[PDB]
Amino acid sequence: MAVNVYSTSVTSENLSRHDMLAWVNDSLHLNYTKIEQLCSGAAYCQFMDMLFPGCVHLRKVKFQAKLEHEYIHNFKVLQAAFKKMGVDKIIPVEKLVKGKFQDNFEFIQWFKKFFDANYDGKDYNPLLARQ
Amino acid sequence: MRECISIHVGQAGVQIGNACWELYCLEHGIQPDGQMPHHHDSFNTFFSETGAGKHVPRAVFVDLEPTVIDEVRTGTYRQLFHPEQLITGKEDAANNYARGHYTIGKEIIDLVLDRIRKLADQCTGLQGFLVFHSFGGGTGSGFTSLLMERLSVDYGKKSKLEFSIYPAPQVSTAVVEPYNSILTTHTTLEHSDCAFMVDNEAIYDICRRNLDIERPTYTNLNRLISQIVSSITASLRFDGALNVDLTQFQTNLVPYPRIHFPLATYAPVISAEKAYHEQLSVAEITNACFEPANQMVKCDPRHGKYMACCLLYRGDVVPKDVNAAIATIKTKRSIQFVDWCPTGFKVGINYQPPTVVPGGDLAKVQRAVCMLSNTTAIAEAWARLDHKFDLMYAKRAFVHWYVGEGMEEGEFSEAREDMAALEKDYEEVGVDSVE
Amino acid sequence: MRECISIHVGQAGVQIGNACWELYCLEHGIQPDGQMPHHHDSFNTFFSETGAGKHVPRAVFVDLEPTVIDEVRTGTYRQLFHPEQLITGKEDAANNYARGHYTIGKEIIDLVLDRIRKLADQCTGLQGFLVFHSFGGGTGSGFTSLLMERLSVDYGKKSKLEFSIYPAPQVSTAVVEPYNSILTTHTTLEHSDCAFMVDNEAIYDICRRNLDIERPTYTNLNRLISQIVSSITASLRFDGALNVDLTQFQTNLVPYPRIHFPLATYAPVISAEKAYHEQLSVAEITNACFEPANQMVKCDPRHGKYMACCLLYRGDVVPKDVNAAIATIKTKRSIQFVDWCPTGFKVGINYQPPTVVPGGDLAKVQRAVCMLSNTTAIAEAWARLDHKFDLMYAKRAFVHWYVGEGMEEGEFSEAREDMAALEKDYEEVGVDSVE
Amino acid sequence: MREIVHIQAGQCGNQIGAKFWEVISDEHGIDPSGNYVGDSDLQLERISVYYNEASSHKYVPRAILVDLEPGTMDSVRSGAFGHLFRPDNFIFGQSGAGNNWAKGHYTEGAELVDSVLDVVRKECENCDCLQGFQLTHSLGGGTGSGMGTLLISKVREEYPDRIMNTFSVVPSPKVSDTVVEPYNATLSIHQLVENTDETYCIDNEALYDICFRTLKLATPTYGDLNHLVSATMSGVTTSLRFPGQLNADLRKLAVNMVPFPRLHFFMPGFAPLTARGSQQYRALTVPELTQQMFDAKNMMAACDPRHGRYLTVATVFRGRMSMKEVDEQMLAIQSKNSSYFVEWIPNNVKVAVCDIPPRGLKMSSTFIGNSTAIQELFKRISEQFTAMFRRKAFLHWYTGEGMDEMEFTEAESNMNDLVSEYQQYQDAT
Amino acid sequence: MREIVHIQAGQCGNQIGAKFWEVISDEHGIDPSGNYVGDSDLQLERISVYYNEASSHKYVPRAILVDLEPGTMDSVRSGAFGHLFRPDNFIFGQSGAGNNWAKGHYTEGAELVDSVLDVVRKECENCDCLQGFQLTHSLGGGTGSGMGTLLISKVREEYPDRIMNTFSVVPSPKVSDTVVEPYNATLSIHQLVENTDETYCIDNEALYDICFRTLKLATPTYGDLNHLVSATMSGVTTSLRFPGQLNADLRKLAVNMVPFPRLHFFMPGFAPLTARGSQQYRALTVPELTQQMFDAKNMMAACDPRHGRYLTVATVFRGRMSMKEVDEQMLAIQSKNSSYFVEWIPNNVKVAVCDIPPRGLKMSSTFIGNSTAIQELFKRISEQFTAMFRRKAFLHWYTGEGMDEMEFTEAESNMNDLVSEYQQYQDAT
Ligand SMILES: Nc1nc2c(ncn2[C@@H]2O[C@H](COP(=O)(O)OP(=O)(O)OP(=O)(O)O)[C@@H](O)[C@H]2O)c(=O)[nH]1
Ligand SMILES: Nc1nc2c(ncn2[C@@H]2O[C@H](COP(=O)(O)OP(=O)(O)OP(=O)(O)O)[C@@H](O)[C@H]2O)c(=O)[nH]1
Ligand SMILES: Nc1nc2c(ncn2[C@@H]2O[C@H](COP(=O)(O)OP(=O)(O)OP(=O)(O)O)[C@@H](O)[C@H]2O)c(=O)[nH]1
Ligand SMILES: Nc1nc2c(ncn2[C@@H]2O[C@H](COP(=O)(O)OP(=O)(O)OP(=O)(O)O)[C@@H](O)[C@H]2O)c(=O)[nH]1
Ligand SMILES: [Mg+2]
Ligand SMILES: [Mg+2]
Ligand SMILES: [Mg+2]
Ligand SMILES: [Mg+2]
Repeated sequence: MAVNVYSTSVTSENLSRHDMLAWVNDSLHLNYTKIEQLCSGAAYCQFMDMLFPGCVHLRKVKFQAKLEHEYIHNFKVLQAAFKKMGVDKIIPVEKLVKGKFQDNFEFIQWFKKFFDANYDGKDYNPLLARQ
Repeated sequence: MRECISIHVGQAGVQIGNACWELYCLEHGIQPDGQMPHHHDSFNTFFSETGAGKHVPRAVFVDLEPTVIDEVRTGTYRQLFHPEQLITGKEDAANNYARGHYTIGKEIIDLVLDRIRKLADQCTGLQGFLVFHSFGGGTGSGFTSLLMERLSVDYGKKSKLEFSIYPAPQVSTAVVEPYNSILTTHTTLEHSDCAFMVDNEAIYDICRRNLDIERPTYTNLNRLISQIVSSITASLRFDGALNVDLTQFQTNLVPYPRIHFPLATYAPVISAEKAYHEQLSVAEITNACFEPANQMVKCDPRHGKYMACCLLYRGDVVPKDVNAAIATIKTKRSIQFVDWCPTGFKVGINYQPPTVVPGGDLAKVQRAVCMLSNTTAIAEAWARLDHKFDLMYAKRAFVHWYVGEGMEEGEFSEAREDMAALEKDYEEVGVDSVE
Repeated sequence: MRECISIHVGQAGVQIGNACWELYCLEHGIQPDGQMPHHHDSFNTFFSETGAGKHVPRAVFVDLEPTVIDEVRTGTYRQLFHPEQLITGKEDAANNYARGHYTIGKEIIDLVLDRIRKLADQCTGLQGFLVFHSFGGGTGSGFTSLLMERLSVDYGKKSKLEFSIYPAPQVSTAVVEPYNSILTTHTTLEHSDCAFMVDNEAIYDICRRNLDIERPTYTNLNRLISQIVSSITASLRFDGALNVDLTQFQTNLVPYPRIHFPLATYAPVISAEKAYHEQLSVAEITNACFEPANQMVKCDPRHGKYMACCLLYRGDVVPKDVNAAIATIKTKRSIQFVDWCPTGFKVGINYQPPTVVPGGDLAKVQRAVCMLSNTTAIAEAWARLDHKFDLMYAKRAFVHWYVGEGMEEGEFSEAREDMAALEKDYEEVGVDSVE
Repeated sequence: MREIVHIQAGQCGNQIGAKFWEVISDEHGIDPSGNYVGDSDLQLERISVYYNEASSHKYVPRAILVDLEPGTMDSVRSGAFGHLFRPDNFIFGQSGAGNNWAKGHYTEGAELVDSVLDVVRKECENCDCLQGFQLTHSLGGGTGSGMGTLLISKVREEYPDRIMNTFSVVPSPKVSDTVVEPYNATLSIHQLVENTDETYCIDNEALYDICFRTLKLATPTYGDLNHLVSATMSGVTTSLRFPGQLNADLRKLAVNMVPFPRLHFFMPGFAPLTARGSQQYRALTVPELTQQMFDAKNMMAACDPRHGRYLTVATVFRGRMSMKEVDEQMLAIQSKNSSYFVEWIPNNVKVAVCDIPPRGLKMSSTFIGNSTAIQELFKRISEQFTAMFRRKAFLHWYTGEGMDEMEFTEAESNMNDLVSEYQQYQDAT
Repeated sequence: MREIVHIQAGQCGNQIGAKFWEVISDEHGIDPSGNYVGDSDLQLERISVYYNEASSHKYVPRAILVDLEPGTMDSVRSGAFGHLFRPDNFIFGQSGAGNNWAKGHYTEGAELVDSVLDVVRKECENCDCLQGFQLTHSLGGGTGSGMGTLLISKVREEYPDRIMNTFSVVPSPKVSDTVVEPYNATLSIHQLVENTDETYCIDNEALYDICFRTLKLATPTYGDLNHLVSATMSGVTTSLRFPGQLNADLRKLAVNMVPFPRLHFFMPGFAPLTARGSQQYRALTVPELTQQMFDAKNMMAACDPRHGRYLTVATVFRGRMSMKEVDEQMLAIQSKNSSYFVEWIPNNVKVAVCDIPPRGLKMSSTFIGNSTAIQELFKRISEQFTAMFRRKAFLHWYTGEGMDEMEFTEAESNMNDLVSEYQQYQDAT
């Protein structure tokens, strides 16, 4: 089981756009330059693996997705991981895949709050996990 | 030019067939007396046309108890059916599979086969058989197994679709239902190309909720099932922008030899009052037909993973919005497919809007959808039936009746082991595996 | 192209909603049945146009007791609403916050969310939800706190405007009003973008003095409140020289996340006979709307300082005299602003003169003003309510009803300190700061 | 098609039988003279099942009435509704069996049984496709039990592959009508169990309580008592006589109700049962029929089911109804009352619906329940028999009419054996 | 929807109940024969709450009349308006309780409750969604207090999450109708406080004062008294029966009127009350309706509020009225009469408005006030009981039917405990 958190209007808690990208890059040791590049969902699937060991078959996802049809399959795995841990946030997959700033920024804003709630401070090397 | 024949076995089969043939006569514009006042031929596929203007259906009503067949004979559709086709016995099977398959059913099987053979030789482009039968009923189950064996022996490879009635998890009318259902599943698991599965409790709930009727007698359930059957056959009966056939259904829906138990759903099922305040768009009718509570078998597909889906739209349907809605549905969160079926939708479109029977509960609609889903959630129903059978058989109840009517306990043991093997195969195929 | 849905909860919401939706049909020329005899669309933002010429509103009427919803069903607006939208329970919350939020409300919350999602997915450019709920009631407070928690999770960042009904200072229909109001504000504080405050006591005086009516039943008050609601969304449905949207209201009135409690005001409000002897210029209705006696909440703005305002004219209004009139208002010494808000006015002009419902008290007017002042003077209302709650809770009166229905004594203390946090938050920023 | 042969033995069988054919004739609209006077053609669709066609549209019944004394026969012949029975079937003896087993089964019954079997065989050959036999008798008297058992054994030999029902009248627990009850009952039940298919055990004073309280009748005569038995005895048959939305017959009921060959002793029931005065304040609907049917108070046997468990239960509804509620409420009844239901028989309810309501009623029902509570009924009878037999009382002429003490040894042992299995399955897990 | 089950015990409960169903039938336009004859369709919108729909559109009340003697039942059955009750509900004993606690709670009441409970359960099962029970009885008699208490305890054990109201007739101070009044009253209240929700004490001579002075009636029989009581017992539940601007129900009243579990004893009121002669000189308007309610002269309990303070007060208006005067004047009443109002409960008034006026009046009202002056009623009863118990008078009649002197120790101790809390809260700051 996992704990949930909502996000409607909070002050002094939302982070800047520049800082959000630094946190994603620092946690997984990669070179995302734009936040809108997070349309792939490869980083999103890795986040669930870090939060809860197992619960996601990381072999199913692929990090070399470049097409519209390829983007969706990555999110379908994340859909099953959300159900298994019992979270109840509906991913608007029809809107993230277009790779626009609006929808991609709101989802990571919610995911940052979810990350802090279910983090026990464990650390590992994603490089060996990715390969 | 293409002909498929229908065999209705038992009281449930006969009543469902009565409703279905009323619907067909309404659809093709045939008067009850057989005369008449896309369409031209159409009725040639079902109604054989005799010397005069009269049309006679290609139906074979068979039963052992004569009450319901006499009721049909004296019913309003008396001049339509060929009197030789209606085959009746003298005493019923009395919910005894042994009696309906071994003792009694062997005394009329030859006549039934003779009538089937005459009807088949009458036609020239025979396509398949449609068998309307229940599962709990003794005569239904026994004669269905006997007919499957005989037809498979006679005609080698033809489509043989069935429209069964699965016993409800809680609602029950008989007591030997587990024995009958287990036996029939073990016997006819091998001789069936594709069996569509329908439960009475789910149809009760659908009629109560969506259509909002508090007095849903068996007529309404029969009408709904008849609508589903007509939607399946409309591709053969009528032209369309993208046609499908019985072989297409069979090929696209059965991935493995044992896993051929899909479940059906129809949409939209709304009353007359609620019709005006609804817009009835292709996307929303797809969503409603794919909604979990609209499924006509008492099982939630959310508990399992889909394996194959067949959508059939009929009416004023545009393939662009059809394909847009299907893409949205695939993107949705509730639908989760198996890893080895990257493509999981077969789509058919028909140009004939559905017709409405007079006095019926449903309202006129310009768009209709029939959904046939082969999934994994049926494993829970198989397991529940197996548990009921095991609980009853642990101390040999009614086995004295079954053995006295020419059977042995070895048959029960073999049926049990076959059902266990089928459940194990279903679960193993549905579950994911590495590499 | 722009859609916003409205949820009416409790008797207060339904009774207000019955009067409000009567106004929209008049504005867009929609007959009560649904047919019809700036306009090209207009009604698409509220009325979803179905297959025929009929239009059905985008409303969700939810209540626990079936007494008042049934009145709407049998009322003159019987054919308008979608029959599925009118959701009813079995027994009311009985002025108990715990019953309408923990025990009874939970059994119907899932059904309501089902209809919300069906209407939201039908629309394409959804902006926000309009919630018409009271404060003193059980289902209008306990249940409406459940909807905010559920709605916010499903839709992340959307506008959520509440048109509440503050309990009056002296007039009091119920006796556990302090218990219900204190609990609701602490729960829905974090899930409301902008809540408009309206008090029944202040409207009685406005109808008695300005309108000169000595028989102000609840029908008369709801007509006057409904005009405020229409002017808020009058810019979406009609063109104008300077348009505003639902988001612009939210960004211009809320300096801090906790401080989002403005109070409405309408002008002009005159009877039929007094209308002729008044010239009704733009420079005076702006003055009229700023008088301390015309404010719709029983609190004098003279005791506090304004933080932000929002004017909304409509009709034969020319922007030159609008800006001239506001300049004279600013230099008047009765109106005083806060230091850290050098700019304190937002304007919006529309070309649609307000319409009048037949039999209404208000006369035909070519100009109208709706004022949304976010002022510090509302801090007095919080202090008065907190005084009542602290008085009765010290000896633990009426608590045994709340505790026994799925609550804890500890939960009361958390809601008490939260209102104390808001009370000094409201003052510490309205008061000046050094440097 | 599927004709049923009716056999009546003893005074109770004739008195019950005389009232029975009053109801059937009313159902099919047959005048007492014997000619059809009905209106709807549905009645004549299946008239051969009970009645028999004759010249000039006569409909004499397929009944055989047999008794050892002319007192009962003379009453039905001279009385009303006696002009339609065929006089050939009126077989009667000379002197009564005298409430004796041997005088009804060995000595006096020997000559009468040969004559009856010739009439039965003649009726059976006239049949098109025989369905089964129906026999109404008493387990306490001599003529009703002495030959009814003899008839059962002889008929069973001739037609082994048939289903026959025995609507016996179980002796009363409180007051015994005849002094030597246990000797006649115990020697009879040991015979019924061997070669019968299903017996509908009913009780006398259990009908007294039902008629006095529920029906609110101050003076229950045997005419009103036998009327109650007639309704429940024609409900079980009416499924095959009339078209229905879920048909049933004698064989279908037996398969569901009889899990084991020995366990075929049932408890009937009927609903609705209302007084003449109180019928105007009840809404005739399915929800109240099932409640009235399932309570232990409205049961026609001197047995309270709360001390036992329902093995299997079947309800044969009548009239016109919607089967959403017919099977919705039985699910509710089963779940709420799951304590008194066996655990190793899932979904133990069989339901059938007809389409022709009984005369003067919108809807009705008949409830047949195979329950464990019958265990105590045989325990009480065996208890009385054991005490009487130990002292060697009243058998100085049972042995004197052919029988012997050796015969009693198996009869008591079989009865005690049967109640051991009946009780054992109640506690089985 | 939200049906209410009505239970009447004792002679007073039957006599009050007989006049009660006269008012309800008049309100809904139900003919004495039991068929609807009304004109406005609004009455039939909510008819299932009190009445029950039966066959042929005949309506039967949901009432259960029970008494230990056949004297009261015979009068209501043979008299007028006795053709609509269901005869099954007419439950009665054979011998009266004899104005005894034990004879109505242990000895004679034991047999009746088993039969009554089955009728209650049958009625509740027929219900769609139960709302609560209503009981009208007496606190001085034997069967009205004896069995009424037993009925309360048995029903409470089966339906714990339900709200039920007891409209007891409290004993009168100056004149005692039965000699041993305190023994029955004290032993009853100790039971009501435990397992009842909300109770309206109604006095007898306070009704004499109202009828003689306000209504100006020289010879008030029991028909005129029971008519006065019925208006209050119909005005309470009229909010959920008819549409209104500000609705209320049974549950809403209980939440507002009962601050603490033990403090649920109320005092009713009615207005307007005018004679036939003086009705033409007063204009019916809200200003005088509220004035007639709050004065101590117009109250149904013989306890002057000027000696105490109103904890909380309700007011259920009827008819058509402007909502301004409804809220405008209650504030004026509160400010002017602030001396007799509790200080730690601000805005202690609850108001509801209906939209259907009572028969033959433009508008009316009903006033329910949970005051502190009830304390003086319990002090008087406890004082009488303590003095009588000290001499051990009449006690050897209660001990002979099961009870003992040990049971009395808590009954008097509980009553003294309850009046201690009632006093302490009046003076609490
Ligand atoms: N959907 C549907 N099912 C029916 C209908 N009529 C009967 N049934 C099913 O049929 C089952 C009863 O067994 P049947 O197949 O009718 O057997 P039968 O025709 O009576 O013949 P026997 O087996 O010899 O008794 C019940 O469990 C029902 O579920 C019907 O009209 N519609
Ligand atoms: N402005 C306005 N307020 C109303 C109206 N009707 C009721 N109210 C308010 O509603 C409050 C009554 O409680 P509600 O919110 O209606 O509670 P409810 O809807 O009856 O549901 P419950 O609390 O369970 O009884 C009163 O204090 C009034 O202030 C109305 O017609 N107009
Ligand atoms: N249902 C019903 N049962 C009856 C009636 N009359 C008698 N009985 C029962 O049937 C039994 C009658 O005895 P029978 O078996 O007919 O014996 P019999 O006719 O007197 O001839 P013998 O045995 O030789 O004395 C009695 O024990 C009664 O319990 C009746 O009118 N209706
Ligand atoms: N309001 C009202 N009260 C009455 C009326 N008649 C009697 N009472 C009161 O009710 C009490 C009657 O005693 P019950 O409780 O009915 O006792 P009972 O029915 O006579 O039966 P027993 O207790 O055995 O004597 C008396 O003490 C009266 O105070 C009446 O007509 N109207
Ligand atoms: Mg059959
Ligand atoms: Mg309410
Ligand atoms: Mg005799
Ligand atoms: Mg008395």
